Amino acid sequence: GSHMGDIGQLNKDLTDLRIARLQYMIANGDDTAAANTLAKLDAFSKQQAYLATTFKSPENVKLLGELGDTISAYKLSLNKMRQGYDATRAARVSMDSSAIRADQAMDALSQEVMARPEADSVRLAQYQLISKARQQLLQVRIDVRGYIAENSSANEQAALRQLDAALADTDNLKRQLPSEDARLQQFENAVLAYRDAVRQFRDAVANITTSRAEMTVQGADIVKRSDALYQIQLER
Amino acid sequence: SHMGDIGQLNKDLTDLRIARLQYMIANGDDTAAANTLAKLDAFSKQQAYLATTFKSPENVKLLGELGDTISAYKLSLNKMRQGYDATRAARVSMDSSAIRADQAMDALSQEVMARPEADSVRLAQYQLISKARQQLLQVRIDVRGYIAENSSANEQAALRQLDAALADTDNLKRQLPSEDARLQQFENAVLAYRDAVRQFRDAVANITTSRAEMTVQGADIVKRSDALYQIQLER
Ligand code: NA
Repeated sequence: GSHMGDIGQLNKDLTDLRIARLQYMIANGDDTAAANTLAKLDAFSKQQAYLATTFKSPENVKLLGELGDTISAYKLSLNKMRQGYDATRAARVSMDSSAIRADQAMDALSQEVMARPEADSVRLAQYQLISKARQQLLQVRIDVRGYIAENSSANEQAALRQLDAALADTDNLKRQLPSEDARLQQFENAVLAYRDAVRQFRDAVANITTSRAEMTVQGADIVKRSDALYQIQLER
Repeated sequence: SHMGDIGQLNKDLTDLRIARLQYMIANGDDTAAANTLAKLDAFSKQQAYLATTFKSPENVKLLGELGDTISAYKLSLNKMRQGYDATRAARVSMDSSAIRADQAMDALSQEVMARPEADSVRLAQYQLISKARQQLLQVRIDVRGYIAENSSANEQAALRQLDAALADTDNLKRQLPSEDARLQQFENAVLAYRDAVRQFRDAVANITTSRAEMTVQGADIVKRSDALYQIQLER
């Protein structure tokens, strides 16, 4: 009954892989957890390969072949999820740096105005406008971070609309303060890059969700075939 | 046939472990909580069923041990659920306190313009009001960073930055002695916000604790279930 035992080891390896992959997502797809998942996958793959050499009956060797095919597909889906998580990380890094660049551009502009020898009433009006723009972008960051924490289409779309509204108002501000165009453009270009990064984060979340949906199917398929190997052995 | 019955038990167990992790991935939302509760009593039911049909004393005791761990698991899962509820409550509280603070700061900056004074003084005042506004906005960004990624580093950075905001809000009253009432209103709201960040932090701790407990319970349940399975196999 040793072969029945071998299948026990395989089915345990499967559960362990499924648990590991969910842990990986819980850990926000971090590199440490990715290592652990890759390990559980290799343990499961190694055991499939091992039994492919030791089982002898044609229907068993074939079922093991089928299991091996799904394991190959699973490795590809898992790779896509990993690329997905890397892309969300890269996007977040890009958002942080683009935001800082934007704020610094407004920071430099505000102190360039506080330095100017023009009328106080003029400086006051200008400072009010600039601060309103800085704070609008900060609220956009709050919305985007809300979306990063909770990836709903509702949070996505709200963030995207509010970001476009800030870009629109930045266009307008350029017309209102033409003397400061050079600076406003620094700002706007950074906000445009920030928007590119938010879109990249959104697209990466989609790829993660797609891969997950794929491994859900593969897991169900692997469970099915491994169950069938088990039943054959039990029948002996 | 009893071997098959344990088969069902072991499958229900896996389905429960899978469901509970899905629950956490779903940010502990009520829909996935419902699904987890459902997998839990499917497994509980199978334990209870088998407790009536298995006859060997050693099997019956194994099923009783399983049942005890199920009872503990339900309590831990309940603690996790309460934690997610608390994180959600704290977030609601953070949002409302932030809005209240911002409105107080709006009313402060707009009964500043209604007062007759020099423009240079008006420019100096708006500079520090805006400085305080943006400071709190940045704190919210830090706190949302923490909500997305619950690290000790993110936690502590947010807490420090929040304490610096409260410190500067005391200083702002020194610089705008005329507006002490309104700044106190602002300060109250930021203190309440801090209370809420701390409440969120404590609830995360409780989720983590219950998670660690269910990890242990799961390994205990797997062990006992495997033992039932081996008895049938050697039979
Ligand atoms: Na009050």
